[PDB]
Amino acid sequence: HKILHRLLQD
Amino acid sequence: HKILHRLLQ
Amino acid sequence: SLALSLTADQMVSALLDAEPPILYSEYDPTRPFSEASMMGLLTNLADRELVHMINWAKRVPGFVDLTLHDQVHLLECAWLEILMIGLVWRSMEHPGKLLFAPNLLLDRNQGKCVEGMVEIFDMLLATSSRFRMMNLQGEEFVCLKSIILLNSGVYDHIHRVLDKITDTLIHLMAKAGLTLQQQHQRLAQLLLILSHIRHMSNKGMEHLYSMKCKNVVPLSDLLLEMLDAHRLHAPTS
Amino acid sequence: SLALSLTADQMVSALLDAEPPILYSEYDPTRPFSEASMMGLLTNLADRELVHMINWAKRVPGFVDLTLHDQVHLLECAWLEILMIGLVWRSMEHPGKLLFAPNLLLDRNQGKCVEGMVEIFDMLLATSSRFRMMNLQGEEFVCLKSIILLNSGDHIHRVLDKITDTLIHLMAKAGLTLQQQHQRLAQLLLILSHIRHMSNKGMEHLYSMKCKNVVPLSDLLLEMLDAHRLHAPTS
Ligand SMILES: O=S(=O)(OC1C=CCC=C1)[C@@H]1C[C@@H]2O[C@H]1C(c1ccc(O)cc1)=C2c1ccc(O)cc1
Ligand SMILES: O=S(=O)(OC1C=CCC=C1)[C@@H]1C[C@@H]2O[C@H]1C(c1ccc(O)cc1)=C2c1ccc(O)cc1
Repeated sequence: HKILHRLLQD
Repeated sequence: HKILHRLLQ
Repeated sequence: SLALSLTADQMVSALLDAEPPILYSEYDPTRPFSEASMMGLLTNLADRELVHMINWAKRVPGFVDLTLHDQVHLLECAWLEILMIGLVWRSMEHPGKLLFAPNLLLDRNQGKCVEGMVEIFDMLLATSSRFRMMNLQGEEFVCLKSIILLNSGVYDHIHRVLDKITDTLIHLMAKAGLTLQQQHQRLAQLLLILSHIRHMSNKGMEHLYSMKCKNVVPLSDLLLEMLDAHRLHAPTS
Repeated sequence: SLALSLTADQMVSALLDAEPPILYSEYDPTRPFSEASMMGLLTNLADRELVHMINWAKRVPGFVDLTLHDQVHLLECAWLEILMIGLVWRSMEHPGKLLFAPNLLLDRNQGKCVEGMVEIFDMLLATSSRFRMMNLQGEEFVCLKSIILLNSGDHIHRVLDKITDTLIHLMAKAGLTLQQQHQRLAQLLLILSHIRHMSNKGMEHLYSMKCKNVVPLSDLLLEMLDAHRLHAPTS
């Protein structure tokens, strides 16, 4: 699970 | 002396 | 999509308001530059810029209407291009130098610190000079940067937004008194520079994900994953 | 320069007249594809196309006005780009396929014969599909190809402006409104960024050590490759 994917939800 | 250079003449 | 219904002025205003802040590097004037220290400076700066780029991207009209996977794909594809075009923008009023940060202003000789870097510095300087001669306006800049985000990784909603930005760009040129011919010509000139930015990014990326450059300084996990997104398709040693 | 005095129609006529021929490859239908045989076909084809491209360039208005150095530089930079846009253009009415030659029509599965090649095949296919959705015209194509040559590396900038004028002339002639002209001009030029990208990634494989060892390359092709590899990271 990518971090860019995570940050795009914050 | 490059080939491309020769072909351009 | 509420993006498609924006006017040109609303589009410009949205892009100007979405502009990320200018960050400072952690430049330490007490020690001489080495290849490692120089790469560390630029890596640290680029990493902190990425977080702000992500938030900026969410505020680009139409972008948030895409699936998370498309958002990821576009940013993975465009990140170095976006960083580069930002660099050449803020470097415009500094001929022969590259303003990475207000406390990090470098010339091409300082680019010789890192192996294979001065060649890209030379292309970035030339691009900055090219913008300066075209008298590139800030409104035109934010249009170009958004085009890079939306265009670079696409190959119908996106194409509609891209047309909207094209309209906005023309609107700006008309408002600036350019004739109809001068408009098409300037639009063409700007968009052709984007091909050079793509070229610079690919050349730089090739060095960045090289084995040497991936082991000179510690990279953050985010930056590491942005690199790999391109590195995975590169020739396998 | 006589190129700066040409009309739009004259520009189109000259570009259309300068178009290189479509060449054949020596593909054997009974022989299955290996990494070496596939590379051998494409290399042989590309090498023969190069000679035609060089003479095509001399017939691009404004090009022969440049110095020998700039001519060499532009061609060294653009050669894979020009080969690629040619490929995607002739593959336009073959969805999902790449017409390298009339006797060589390949799909993405055949591109997996070569390590790292299916990814570029995908990009080329998407580009060809993009041109098909745009209903790209032949007159527009020869303009885009000439733009690629001149933009790859003040006189050049004047010729580029002329070709831009030429593109707009073509679109207005097709009955497009002003807004539709600007938008389409943009759509076409942004595709050039993708063509640049495909060339960069493609060239990276091509001048790799696995790629230069698999098949014999001609001296011309070998020199076209090294002109790019010079800027590549030294291990
Ligand atoms: O393309 S580069 O020139 O990258 C390199 C790096 C090493 C060797 C050759 C090229 C790049 C442009 C500029 O300088 C480099 C670099 C950089 C980017 C990411 C990194 O992880 C490290 C450095 C730059 C940069 C940094 C921040 C910006 O906002 C804009 C550009
Ligand atoms: O970008 S490539 O996909 O190149 C490669 C090659 C090996 C591994 C990965 C990519 C390129 C596109 C097309 O297929 C390759 C390739 C090619 C060109 C020159 C060579 O010496 C070898 C091959 C192609 C090509 C060949 C002829 C054309 O007219 C158009 C495209």
